[PDB]
Amino acid sequence: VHPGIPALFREPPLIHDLLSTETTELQSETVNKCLPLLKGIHNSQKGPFNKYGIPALQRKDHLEYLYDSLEDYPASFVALDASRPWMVYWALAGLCLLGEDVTRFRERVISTFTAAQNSTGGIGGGHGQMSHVASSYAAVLSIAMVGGEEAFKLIDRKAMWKWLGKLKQPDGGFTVCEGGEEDVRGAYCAMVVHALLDLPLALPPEAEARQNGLETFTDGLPEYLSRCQTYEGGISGSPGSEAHGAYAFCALACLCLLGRPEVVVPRYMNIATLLPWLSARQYAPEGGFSGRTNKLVDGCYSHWVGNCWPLVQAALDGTQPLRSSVGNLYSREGLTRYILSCCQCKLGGLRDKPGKHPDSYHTCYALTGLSTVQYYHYCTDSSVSSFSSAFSWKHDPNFASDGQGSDIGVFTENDRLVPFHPIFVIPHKSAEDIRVWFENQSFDL
Amino acid sequence: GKYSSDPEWASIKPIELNDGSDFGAMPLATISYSPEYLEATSYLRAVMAANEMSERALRLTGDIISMNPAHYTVWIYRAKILFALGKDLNEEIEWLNKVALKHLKNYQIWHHRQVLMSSRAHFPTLPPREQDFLMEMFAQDAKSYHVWTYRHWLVRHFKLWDHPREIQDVEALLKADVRNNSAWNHRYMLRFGPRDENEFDAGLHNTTGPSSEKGRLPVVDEDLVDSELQYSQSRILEAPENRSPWSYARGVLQAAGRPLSEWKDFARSFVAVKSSHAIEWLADVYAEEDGSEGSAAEAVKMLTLLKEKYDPIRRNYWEYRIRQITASAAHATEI
Ligand SMILES: CC(C)=CCC/C(C)=C/CC/C(C)=C/COP(=O)(O)OP(=O)(O)O
Ligand SMILES: [K+]
Ligand SMILES: [Zn+2]
Repeated sequence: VHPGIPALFREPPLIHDLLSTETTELQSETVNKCLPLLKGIHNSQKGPFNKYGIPALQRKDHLEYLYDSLEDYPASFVALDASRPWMVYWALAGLCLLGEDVTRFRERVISTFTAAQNSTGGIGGGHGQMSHVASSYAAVLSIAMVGGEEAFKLIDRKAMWKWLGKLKQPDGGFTVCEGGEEDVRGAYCAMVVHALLDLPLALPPEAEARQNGLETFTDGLPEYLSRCQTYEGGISGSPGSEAHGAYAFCALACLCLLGRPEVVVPRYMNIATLLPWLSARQYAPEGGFSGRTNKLVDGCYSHWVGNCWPLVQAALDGTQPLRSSVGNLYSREGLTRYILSCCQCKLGGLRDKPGKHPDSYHTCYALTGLSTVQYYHYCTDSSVSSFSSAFSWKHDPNFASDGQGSDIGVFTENDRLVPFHPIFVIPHKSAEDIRVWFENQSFDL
Repeated sequence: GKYSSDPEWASIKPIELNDGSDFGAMPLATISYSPEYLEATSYLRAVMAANEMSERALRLTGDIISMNPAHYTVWIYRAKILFALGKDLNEEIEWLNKVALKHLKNYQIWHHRQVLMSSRAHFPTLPPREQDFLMEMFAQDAKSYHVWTYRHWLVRHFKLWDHPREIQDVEALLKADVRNNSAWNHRYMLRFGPRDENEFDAGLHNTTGPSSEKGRLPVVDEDLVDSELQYSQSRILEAPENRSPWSYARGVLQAAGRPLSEWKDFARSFVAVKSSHAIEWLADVYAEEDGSEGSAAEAVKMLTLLKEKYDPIRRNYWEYRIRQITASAAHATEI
């Protein structure tokens, strides 16, 4: 076993309860599957192994996996019908992360989403499916990544505004589609679409929510998100549900679309309970994050949990003028080991955990999390917007480290990915360009 | 084709799929749908465009769901039809149970259930075998997020916070697996969740107050608090490294406006360490509620045990706590 691997990543935890339950059975199995991969001794693993004992990111294998993922699927994949916009997004995001120019997909993106847009506003899973905020989010982010005036022009902005206005609920949150569920993912996806398209802040004059005293898309929204915090400190999908990393990301990112992190986050969330719960998402020896208490690590939380960290850290540090920092309050080393040692599939693609087949969702979010650990992401007093703070995020590289330490970069520079915006989950330039283009278009009559 | 040959369907023309593959550039991530799914969905487009509320449309939604229960549009349209036609929703629930049992991980089914069950005209009171059905689901996956979310909704809707099956079912699940955090979270809702029907739902009391006071009860039942803390200690002793009951107890103390030091001796009994949670508990007691000389150093000692031995992956968080405590002590020393 490679000398660059600390004991922390090569042994189960010291404390072990005598009582066996299903939870500990699954936890034990997961640890046992991860250990040979963490140690770099599994026959499935490809090198080179770096000085920390970690295999290279297999860039060519993942590129080919992601390009393949954008082509045709057989009949058996029918359950993905409503997720087709996500499939486009997850692939383009992973390709961007890996350093590809995705401009050549502009026309194919336009062709895909044109049929999925409804005349009454918004984008759904495809022709004849009702508009849904997650499809719309995936489509908008895909359009941002490919760029170009022709893709930007595809969206009917006025109809999108009218439709989104129908989803605004009396309690301040959003349903995901008309007649659909209300949860924090709905609020986050709606507000990202609203921000990137520079939609008017006011609700449409005839929005039903106006009958409940609400006037704008953000009226009652941070209060709603506050009501989704739980006694554990984390944030649930809807009030009273269980704290979960995916919803913590949605709520914190949504709050950061409303003002500066150091203003909004402490105002609406109890950071005293949020911080330790977020910290407790990470396990050893696996190194990765679980989504909720007493469940298992999963590489997709490299994004959902991982990208809560720059948001929370900005809430603590405050806006940086163009200065000391709390730094990283989780283990970048552990997360990197989990992703590179445990989540890479030998044939390409990344996975939830050992024993799982890869998929493009897990590939996108494991890579997104790997990128997070490679950058300082922080907010500034300099915005591209004429949501000001949300367009003020900037980045500096956090370079690959040498030696031992509590906050180190154990990826190689050969593993470096493109930085992603921690709120918009696309490259900063892509988010900037779309927002600025729309700011400069008059709202349609 | 089944639909195209059925006289039942003759009166309506299907709308064929336009996927973008014919007009311009080739679309992305396409699926080569079966002919049966293409045909059924072409008829669905046609009936939805016509806003058709009919028995044939209802059957069509059932057929599409049998092929793809992850089609969110068809579920929403199905609910519209059920209400428009005044269908028997008891029978719809019995059918939905079968779909739920076949597709454990499907959440669309559970939103549909909430939509139906919310109709007080059809379900004025808790149906007599509804809780048993939820338990049939939890017997197969005890942490199912969508089923727990539905059960939270059900408790608020039918006002079941003090209903003995809610607490009994939580307790049966915690007997089976004391580490089931979903059951602990539901227990908190039952015992300490806000109930005021004139307020928007919230996971915690006092969300109109300062965030540091989130969770504080306006009125505390002290005997209930004692009972819940005793329960938590009893479960902890069965498996002291189980985070769930420790987090629950912190929630209880916060709701009650009681200090963590109420459990100082209990936490000390696990210190030779049987629980990392006990160590963190002591760190907070010494740092935040003990104002005596030497308490800050002891908190730092506890956090050092965590960073070096008992939860080292969280070292940067423990070090942040050490920095906070050290700064606070230095401020205290200078005033
Ligand atoms: C922008 C956007 C769409 C955000 C939401 C993303 C996220 C994945 C939503 C789902 C979260 C939750 C209900 C997972 C539980 O599934 P599980 O029980 O299978 O997983 P678990 O054991 O890890 O909790
Ligand atoms: K979704
Ligand atoms: Zn996952």
